Amino acid sequence: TTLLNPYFGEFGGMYVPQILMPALNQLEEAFVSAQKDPEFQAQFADLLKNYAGRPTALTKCQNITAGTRTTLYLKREDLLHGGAHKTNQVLGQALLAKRMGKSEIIAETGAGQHGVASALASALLGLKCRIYMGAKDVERQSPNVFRMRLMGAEVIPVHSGSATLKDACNEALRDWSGSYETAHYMLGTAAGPHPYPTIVREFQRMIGEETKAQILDKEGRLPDAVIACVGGGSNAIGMFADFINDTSVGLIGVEPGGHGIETGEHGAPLKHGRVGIYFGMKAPMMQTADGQIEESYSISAGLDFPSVGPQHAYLNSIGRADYVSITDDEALEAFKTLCRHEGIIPALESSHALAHALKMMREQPEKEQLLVVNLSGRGDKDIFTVHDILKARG
Amino acid sequence: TTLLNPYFGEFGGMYVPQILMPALNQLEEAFVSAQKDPEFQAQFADLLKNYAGRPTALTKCQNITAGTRTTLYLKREDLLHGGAHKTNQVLGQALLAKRMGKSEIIAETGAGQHGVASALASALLGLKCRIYMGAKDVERQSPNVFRMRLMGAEVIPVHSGSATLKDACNEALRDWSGSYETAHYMLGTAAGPHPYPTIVREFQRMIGEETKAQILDKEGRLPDAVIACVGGGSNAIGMFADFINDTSVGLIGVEPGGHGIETGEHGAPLKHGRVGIYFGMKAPMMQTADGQIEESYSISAGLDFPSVGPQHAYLNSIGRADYVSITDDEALEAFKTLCRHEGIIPALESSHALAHALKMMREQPEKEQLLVVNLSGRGDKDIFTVHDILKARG
Amino acid sequence: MERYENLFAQLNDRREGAFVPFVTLGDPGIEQSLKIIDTLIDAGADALELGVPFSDPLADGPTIQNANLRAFAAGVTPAQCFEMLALIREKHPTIPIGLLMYANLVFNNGIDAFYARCEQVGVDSVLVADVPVEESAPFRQAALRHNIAPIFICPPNADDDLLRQVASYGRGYTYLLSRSGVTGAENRGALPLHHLIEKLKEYHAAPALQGFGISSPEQVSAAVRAGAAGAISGSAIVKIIEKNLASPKQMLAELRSFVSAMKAASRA
Amino acid sequence: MERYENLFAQLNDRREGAFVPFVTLGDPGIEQSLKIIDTLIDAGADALELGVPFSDPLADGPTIQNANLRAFAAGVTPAQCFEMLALIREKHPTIPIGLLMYANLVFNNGIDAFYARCEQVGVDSVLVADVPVEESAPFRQAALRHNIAPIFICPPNADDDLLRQVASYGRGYTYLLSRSGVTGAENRGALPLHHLIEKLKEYHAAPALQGFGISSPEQVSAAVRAGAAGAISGSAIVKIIEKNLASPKQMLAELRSFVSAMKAASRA
Ligand SMILES: O=C(O)C[C@H](NC(=O)Cc1c[nH]c2ccccc12)C(=O)O
Ligand SMILES: O=C(O)C[C@H](NC(=O)Cc1c[nH]c2ccccc12)C(=O)O
Ligand SMILES: *Cc1c(COP(=O)(O)O)cnc(C)c1O
Ligand SMILES: *Cc1c(COP(=O)(O)O)cnc(C)c1O
Ligand code: NA
Ligand code: NA
Repeated sequence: TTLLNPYFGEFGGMYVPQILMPALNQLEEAFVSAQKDPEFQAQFADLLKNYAGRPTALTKCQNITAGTRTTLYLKREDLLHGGAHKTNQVLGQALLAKRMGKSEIIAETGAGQHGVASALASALLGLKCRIYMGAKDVERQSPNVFRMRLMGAEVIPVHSGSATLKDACNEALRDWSGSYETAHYMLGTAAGPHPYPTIVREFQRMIGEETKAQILDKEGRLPDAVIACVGGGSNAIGMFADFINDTSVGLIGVEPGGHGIETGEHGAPLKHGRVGIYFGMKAPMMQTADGQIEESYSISAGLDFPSVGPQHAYLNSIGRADYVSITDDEALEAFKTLCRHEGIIPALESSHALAHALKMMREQPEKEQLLVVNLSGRGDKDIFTVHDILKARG
Repeated sequence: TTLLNPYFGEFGGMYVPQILMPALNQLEEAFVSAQKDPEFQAQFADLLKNYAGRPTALTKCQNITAGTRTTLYLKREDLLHGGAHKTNQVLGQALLAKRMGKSEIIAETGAGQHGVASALASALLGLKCRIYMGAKDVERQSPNVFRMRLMGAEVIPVHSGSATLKDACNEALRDWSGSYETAHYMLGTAAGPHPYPTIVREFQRMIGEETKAQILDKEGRLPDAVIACVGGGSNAIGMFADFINDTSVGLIGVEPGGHGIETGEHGAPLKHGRVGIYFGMKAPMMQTADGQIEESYSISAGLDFPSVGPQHAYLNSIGRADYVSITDDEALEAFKTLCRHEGIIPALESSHALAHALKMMREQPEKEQLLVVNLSGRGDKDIFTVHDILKARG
Repeated sequence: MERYENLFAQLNDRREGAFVPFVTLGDPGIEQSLKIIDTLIDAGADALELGVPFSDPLADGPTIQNANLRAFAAGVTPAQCFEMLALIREKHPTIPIGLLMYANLVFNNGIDAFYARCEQVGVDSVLVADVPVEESAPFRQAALRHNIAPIFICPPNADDDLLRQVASYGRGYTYLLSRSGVTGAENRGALPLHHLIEKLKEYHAAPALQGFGISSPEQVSAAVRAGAAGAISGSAIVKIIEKNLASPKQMLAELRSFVSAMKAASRA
Repeated sequence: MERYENLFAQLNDRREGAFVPFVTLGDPGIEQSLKIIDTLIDAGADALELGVPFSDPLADGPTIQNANLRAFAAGVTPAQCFEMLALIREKHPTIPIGLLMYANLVFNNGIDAFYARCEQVGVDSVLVADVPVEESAPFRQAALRHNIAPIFICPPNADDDLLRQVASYGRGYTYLLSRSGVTGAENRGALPLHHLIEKLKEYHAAPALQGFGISSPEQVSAAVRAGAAGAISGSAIVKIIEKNLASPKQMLAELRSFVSAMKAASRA
């Protein structure tokens, strides 16, 4: 029994062991209460403005679109404190945890950004934060691991399974199954059991709210389409939410195509996976034919969640949003293009969204279109990866 | 003969070879013209807002000051595009270069940030940018060098002299001596020959203008003191300018004390150097007894300019601003403290300013004081340095 | 069929509790696992709880995490587990056999198809670890259409509404959880369970088997004294496997000794 | 003293131009540098322009950058340069000696003190490379109080006001710059200088010596034909040093040959 619907059509739900249901119901009730509580809202707004740096800029990219009839803006979540959009919702969830009287935070992370975000929010707000991270990811994300530690968080490598993000997701849930009376699980994307897909969208929807006000200010109308990469689905649903009822606005989600869909080495479960039940929800999953969960593959380490938020699978099924994929090489070309032509180094995650907008432009250069790409993060962190690849080439 | 006074008391001037004087006079005239030109001002404001992300937040740090009668705010230049305050003035100088009809940018850099900033502004604004950087600094700033290149700039190592920032400063001037008809020299701090100290202050003064509005909004009065680190002097004069006539506001500049002033291995020429003439200006310099210019030493690579802007030497001489120094270990402790208690990783440059504010607080914990530290940049770039030191300790 | 009902009736006629070991099918390989299972039965197991190896067993502690890893090291798949189950049933016609599953493996290729396969091989119950009662409908319905008892976990603080639902929805036995957290042998349960047990009887729930942290004979006799119908031990059994990988013979002997002692604690 | 005036008078009586080589004092060491300088004089130099090694010679191209580096490698200091200058003057009483300085070295320990030291060792002029006429006042005043000619550079596009100031402020000779950029032997000057030269004479400026890119005898005779009083060659001389570091003897012979040919080009 819940206050809010845990499903988006057939997708979502609360598939957790019975012992965790009270934790979920408590969190849902606290969230509903907080959303009507003007003091909570003012406190969240204050941190987002004076700590995180909201609102973020909406930047027009005329050098990129020159000679075409595309006008492109980038929503600058790369300028948010922490360098990625994840900061919005961890501040919100930290406040929820405090509203419930909890003093401890558990979080999982793959590429490290969610760990950094949850560690910063925890440091600012007086919470004791412990982070689970697959040991293969610890090894390849030494910088982020040290940032988490400088920020006081405990980082716990996970050696089970494939020792990457899904295994850290499992470990966070195991720990919470025993510590929910004192700890809040600060889940890192718009996925997992209700109420997380709903909370994470609502604590990211300022991205699209600001984008709408900003584009009306600058262009006097809504975008023809808003475009965002989809790892687990939070930055994209944050951009899309406020436009869902604006039926003229296309919502395009971009999953990692990796080495190419036909190779099987990709991270696009929404369009190329198979619905399953795992991590507390029913949703499309990367999985073997027998039902074992598998990893997502991308040149971008943060598009690693091997499933996708249930609201995206629902918006896709009713045809309100469209989902496509972009390969490693397309994402790399977009990363290079933005650096050279706009002086902005984008996260390789976000470069997947930009790459799809560039194809929309270049495929049909005389189509008049106003596009916004959610630039979910900055790409300082990707400089070595990009360097070494281009070195393998020249 | 000039339109504006090239001196701040005894300090400043235009000590360049005669062949460069026309370039300086042209730049001064273009700057005076631009400052009265509302279209230039609107164009600069638009880039600072929608490209760079101004205004930046002013963050109160209650966790740090708990239990004392210090209230501390940080001006968040770490949230500016590029991660440091240098972005403000390179956008302004790029517009000046375009106003003068120039298509090329020359810039020097030490730690790399000025190179990155000048490369981004050049990429956005269609200018061909070449950067000089001492070869010792190229070797130790591989990340920044690659960012410059991804942004289209040419990076030219300088092997002469000590192969660090002063030698790159020389090389930029040599090149400009021959190419000023087509290239603008985008100098990286509030120093060098007039009119640069004046232009760079004016293109950074929004930091203090916003800080003043923000602190009046939040506290209803001006700060007791504003505190900023001093490498060459730009972030500090940007913070201090708008408060110079507010006589109750203390202006505290913090130079790098390195291993300690008494060791001689520091970067504090303003208080511990000797006035000399070099890089186009008369100002306090790190120099041998015979007059050879020497390097500044700091744990922070960006506080490397071996002199200091002439306006700072002047504000110090009349006693309107005070200048102090902070050692490597004090800066490191402040870096650790901000990470753990506020979830913000500050540049080690900026950590020198924070460290001095923390001493003001801890030395006299029951003195009532409202302080602003200019957090000139983010410290992602310093994570390895800090790690390796703490590893040398545990 | 009526295997659990028949069992519980028999044990009640002897004033005896059930002792039910758990192992992961195929740990540490298929042939050894079949030998382990026959040894558990010969040593006195009254029923079996059997895990199908799954990639992400988010309700299990390290011991059973590792059982799953060993089984995957041997290439064990769900299809191979179903072949094992068929052979175990062919050898042992009355002992009740319950599977411990994660949802994805049941939903994977159709929930109804999974329960129909269970019925075909002669499985008696299925506990899906990550399906709470709130999500259980299609699972319990398919179970019951195929003569499979759907088993639910009753947490030690379960409220009344939850007790009533667990009573109404489960069949075969009610899994009575000793404590929060995940499977593990080391952490013993600090909760008085007499109340949950009485309330379960009041609501005519399936007989309770206590599980989580059940690692010694005294806990078996205590569960029975508190009114439970028996107890399940898994991590403790799996640790015997883990400790004896290098000597299959000693592994079987130590399993035999442990099961014998646990089952002896359940006798009147 | 009146060394430049005496020189120019003498050369004019012979319808001859001045040929003035530049070297950095102490490159590649003090003893060799003194030998280099005596060789330049014996080979026909009419005056000398001498650089004091400075850490940051921001008006010099690589050739002279490297001369400074070699001199610093030999530990050369300004005090040692002043000892050298004294000895050179003691050997050669009439040849005019000009120093090429950067400002910090002059201002370092007092501008007036620097000019007084120049007068004590018998230096005739000082060109401070990074002091434009706009900043020159304390420099020219101290120079003139100590009987030192302050030398100014006249850029090839100099406007009239600049020409008048260079005429009014300089003494000894006017340094007539061939082109923009920094010192170097390779880049020859593409500017007609006849006009600047005439305007300088009109304003009674000190006689013009053309410098920057002066590397061959034909440029010496061309400067004289354009109306300049002579020419200065530095990078070309310094390259002879750089090329012959391993053979001091061959270094002196090649310097002798080059200076002889350059000076021959200046004769009527
Ligand atoms: O030893 C016990 O007390 C039994 C318990 N295990 C089981 O009952 C089987 C089991 C394996 N995985 C799960 C997940 C949920 C319930 C039961 C199980 C354990 O290992 O703590
Ligand atoms: O060879 C020449 O044309 C002379 C010129 N050099 C000089 O006249 C001496 C010199 C050394 N450094 C400077 C700086 C400014 C003016 C003159 C000099 C050169 O090397 O291009
Ligand atoms: C985490 C991250 C993502 C992917 O996660 P979503 O939940 O799909 O938004 C994308 N971009 C950046 C910069 C990220 O840090
Ligand atoms: C460059 C830099 C400085 C030092 O230069 P100033 O001109 O003294 O401001 C300080 N902080 C940061 C973050 C910098 O990048
Ligand atoms: Na995904
Ligand atoms: Na300095």
